[PDB]
Amino acid sequence: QQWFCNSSDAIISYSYCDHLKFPISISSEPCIRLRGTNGFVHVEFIPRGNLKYLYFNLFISVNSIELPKRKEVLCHGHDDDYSFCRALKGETVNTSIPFSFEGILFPKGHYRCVAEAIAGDTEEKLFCLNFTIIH
Amino acid sequence: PCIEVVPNITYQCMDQKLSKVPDDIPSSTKNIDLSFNPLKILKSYSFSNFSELQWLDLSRCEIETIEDKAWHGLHHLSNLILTGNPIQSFSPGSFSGLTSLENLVAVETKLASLESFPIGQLITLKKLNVAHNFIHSCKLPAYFSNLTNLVHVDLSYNYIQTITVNDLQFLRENPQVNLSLDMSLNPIDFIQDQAFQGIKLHELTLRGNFNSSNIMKTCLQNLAGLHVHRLILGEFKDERNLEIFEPSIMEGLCDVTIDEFRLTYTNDFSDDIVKFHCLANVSAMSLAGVSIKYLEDVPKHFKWQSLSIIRCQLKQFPTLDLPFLKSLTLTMNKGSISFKKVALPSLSYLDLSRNALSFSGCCSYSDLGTNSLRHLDLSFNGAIIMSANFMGLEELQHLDFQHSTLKRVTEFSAFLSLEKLLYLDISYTNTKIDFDGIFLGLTSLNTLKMAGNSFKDNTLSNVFANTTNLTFLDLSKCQLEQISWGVFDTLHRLQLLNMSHNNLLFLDSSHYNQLYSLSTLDCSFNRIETSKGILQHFPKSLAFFNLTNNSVACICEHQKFLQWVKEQKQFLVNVEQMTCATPVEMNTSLVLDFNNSTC
Ligand SMILES: *[C@@H]1O[C@H](CO)[C@@H](O[C@@H]2O[C@H](CO)[C@@H](O[C@@H]3O[C@H](CO)[C@@H](O)[C@H](O)[C@@H]3O)[C@H](O)[C@H]2NC(C)=O)[C@H](O)[C@H]1NC(C)=O
Ligand SMILES: *[C@@H]1O[C@H](CO)[C@@H](O[C@@H]2O[C@H](CO)[C@@H](O[C@@H]3O[C@H](CO)[C@@H](O)[C@H](O)[C@@H]3O)[C@H](O)[C@H]2NC(C)=O)[C@H](O)[C@H]1NC(C)=O
Ligand SMILES: *[C@@H]1O[C@H](CO)[C@@H](O[C@@H]2O[C@H](CO)[C@@H](O)[C@H](O)[C@H]2NC(C)=O)[C@H](O)[C@H]1NC(C)=O
Ligand SMILES: *[C@@H]1O[C@H](CO)[C@@H](O)[C@H](O)[C@H]1NC(C)=O
Ligand SMILES: *[C@@H]1O[C@H](CO)[C@@H](O)[C@H](O)[C@H]1NC(C)=O
Ligand SMILES: *[C@@H]1O[C@H](CO)[C@@H](O)[C@H](O)[C@H]1NC(C)=O
Ligand SMILES: *[C@H]1O[C@H](CO)[C@@H](O)[C@H](O)[C@H]1NC(C)=O
Ligand SMILES: *[C@H]1O[C@H](CO)[C@@H](O)[C@H](O)[C@H]1NC(C)=O
Ligand SMILES: *[C@H]1O[C@H](CO)[C@@H](O)[C@H](O)[C@H]1NC(C)=O
Ligand SMILES: *[C@H]1O[C@H](CO)[C@@H](O)[C@H](O)[C@H]1NC(C)=O
Ligand SMILES: *[C@H]1O[C@H](CO)[C@@H](O)[C@H](O)[C@H]1NC(C)=O
Ligand SMILES: *[C@H]1O[C@H](CO)[C@@H](O)[C@H](O)[C@H]1NC(C)=O
Repeated sequence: QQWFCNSSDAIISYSYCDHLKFPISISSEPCIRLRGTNGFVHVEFIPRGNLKYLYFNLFISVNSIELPKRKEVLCHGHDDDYSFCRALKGETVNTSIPFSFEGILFPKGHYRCVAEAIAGDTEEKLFCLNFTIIH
Repeated sequence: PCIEVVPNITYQCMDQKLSKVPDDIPSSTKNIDLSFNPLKILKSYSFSNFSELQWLDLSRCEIETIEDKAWHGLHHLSNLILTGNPIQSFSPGSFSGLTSLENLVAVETKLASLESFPIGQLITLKKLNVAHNFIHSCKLPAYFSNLTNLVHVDLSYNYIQTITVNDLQFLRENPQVNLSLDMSLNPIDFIQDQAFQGIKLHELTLRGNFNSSNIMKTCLQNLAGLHVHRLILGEFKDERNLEIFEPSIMEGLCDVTIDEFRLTYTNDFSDDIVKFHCLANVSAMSLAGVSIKYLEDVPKHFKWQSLSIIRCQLKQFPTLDLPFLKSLTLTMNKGSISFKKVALPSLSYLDLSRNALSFSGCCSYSDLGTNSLRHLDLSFNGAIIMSANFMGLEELQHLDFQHSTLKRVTEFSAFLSLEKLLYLDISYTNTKIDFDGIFLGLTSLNTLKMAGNSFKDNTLSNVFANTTNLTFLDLSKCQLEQISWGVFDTLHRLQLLNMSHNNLLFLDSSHYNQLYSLSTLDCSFNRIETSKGILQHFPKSLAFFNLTNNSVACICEHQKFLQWVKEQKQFLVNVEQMTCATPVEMNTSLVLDFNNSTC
């Protein structure tokens, strides 16, 4: 199975990884454009662990060429910006976050990005997401 | 059954399709996780046997009915987590048996009111989390007087529209009661006049409460007559936002007596709202995650004793001079500012870490305008160029340059005037020691962390000759290959020495003589064939010697040393797992060398 949308310049699909198949109906509105978009990624799930201390492992792969591991902090534990950080294991999370992609001048045909949400506190996998961005 | 995370102590039965609690889990277990299981009804005398259980996770277990006497056996329980069970109605005696509880979490249990909530006999309780429910009443229940230890109450993501003089009429008759309270995400629109008149709170959290600055301004005004040690304010980046945040709203906060005022992410921010006159006589000013970009409109009458700037958006270093400012923190900064001269008479704590920050011309009175400086943190920054020698800042006793690119320190004698520094960390500042007097002047130094740098010709020079008062010294990961002669010879007071992860091939026992005070010598992970040089010479104060993961030559040439391994068995760490390095050895456990072949 998979889930996708078509931009006027890119098609983004995603499905759960090959081992961590924990739920999340993630989305976006409007569908992201490779070259600049202002919008809202919409989240709706039920976390297996406390979200305070959330961060992401972003393993990108452009044109079938793996990039360096990139860690992305979402919640620090002290007065986070997003409302969801305060969310507890088992809690229902239904929120929509605003973002601002600047835009790649000359973006190439094939993109890949796998995400692992990690509970910073207990180093435990929270969910895994596998994305594909085609031009 | 489950997952044994700590034998006879902690178990993980999260998401196992279990329908009842397992039956063959020890009675010694202290922590059990049963979240995400169809438990449905928490039967009576379920956890009867678990007399040492202190923490029980039942997060999202589809629990609809807490049966009578459910908590029977759990008189030692202290953490009870019930997030996301549809147990809408709690009949009295819900929490009977939990005679030791400090923490009840009934988040998203569909909890309607606190008056029905049967917790009044929970005398041990400290924290109560009731966020994400259907609580309409900001009433603080009368049974709270009994709850003599309960000091935190969160009611976030509930529906509370009105704080009324009666809601808080309990904090009134009880001024002696220290209570923190959070009602973020409540759609508050009306606070009754003179409501907070006469009440003290330690901390109060109001985030994402206000639809309009007008609803806000008006409401904020009636907080009048309240003492708050810490009031946090602002909103979320994903919730009911403000259209315009005008400095005017804070009017009325000019009644509420405040010690610490914390601002967080606002949708619309003016670099001036922080200058506002109702913030004049505050002792502690905190900004976290603020759309602030510049800060210099700070009047000299503002009675600030501390300032905290975290995860903010400054494009140039602030430029201030508040007379009574004791502590200053500026950390985790969006962009990459650069140091900028500032005069703070009362400054005794400077915290400047984790900003892509560059500083050139460090450091002296002029740089900061005080002598009283004891703490100084400059770690996790960029290019710190060493110019002057801390001249005028003698009272400084904590210097931290971790992972920040220090420049020109091998050049001069940088720390030359720091006769009181106790703690210096220059770890992973990517440094090469040429100069011999680098640490010259640090005669009060005790702790010297300096790992992952390097040395000229990978030889350990004589930079430690004057660092007499050293007790902790860390040369781990320093690509070392050799140690020069009288290197460690003055450290008649050192307790701990780390030379792990280097390239030492042997150890000259003579080096560590004169270390009359040494307890731990870590020489793990090295290319250490053996030691040589009177094995009796090692300090008789050394108790933990670490030679793990090495490469010990079990040759006859080292007969003496191989015996030393025995005489001093108990003092080496994991001696029993040490394996030889040389000829046919693998299955050949070091402590097994004999005494024959050629010798
Ligand atoms: C009334 O009760 C409050 C809440 O228990 C007391 O304030 C608390 O004071 C301690 C410090 O003495 C805080 O400890 C904290 O530990 C964390 C470690 O995670 C550390 O990072 C913090 O810097 C801090 O040291 C505790 O969190 C704090 N509670 C709150 C919510 O502010 C207070 O002592 C009592 N009031 C009075 C006036 O005595
Ligand atoms: C001497 O200095 C070294 C180097 O800094 C210290 O080595 C450290 O050893 C500990 C365990 O002995 C390491 O902790 C480890 O954490 C990782 C986290 O994933 C984990 O995989 C391991 O199971 C382990 O718990 C620590 O990281 C390691 N230092 C580094 C950065 O390599 C040693 O402790 C020092 N001895 C002292 C202080 O006397
Ligand atoms: C070599 O052995 C020592 C002690 O057996 C280990 O250091 C201990 O570990 C922690 C982690 O840094 C310290 O807090 C303790 O102070 C140390 N214990 C004592 C009594 O000194 C060290 O980790 C070992 N070497 C390695 C890298 O494994
Ligand atoms: C892709 O674009 C077409 C344009 O007609 C639109 O109708 C369609 O909904 C899009 N696909 C998706 C995301 O369903
Ligand atoms: C676990 O605890 C029980 C209870 O005392 C004990 O009898 C048993 O031997 C322990 N199991 C082991 C061997 O770890
Ligand atoms: C060397 O150490 C002594 C210790 O008393 C100190 O007084 C002196 O400043 C240091 N260096 C010299 C010789 O100036
Ligand atoms: C996504 O990445 C995974 C690694 O988790 C890989 O096995 C798979 O081929 C990729 N699938 C997609 C979305 O093309
Ligand atoms: C968010 O998710 C909930 C289910 O948890 C749903 O009922 C609600 O309508 C959603 N919000 C929106 C986008 O309307
Ligand atoms: C408690 O567990 C023990 C096994 O360790 C067993 O003897 C007893 O029947 C159990 N009691 C109940 C009713 O839960
Ligand atoms: C609190 O405890 C005292 C003594 O047991 C008692 O007087 C009071 O009524 C209790 N409050 C309730 C009913 O929770
Ligand atoms: C505040 O805005 C919300 C929409 O987010 C709306 O439902 C509510 O009625 C507004 N309050 C008023 C009366 O301005
Ligand atoms: C600080 O502001 C208060 C208003 O609460 C005022 O009474 C007082 O005069 C001011 N103190 C100073 C800076 O002299």
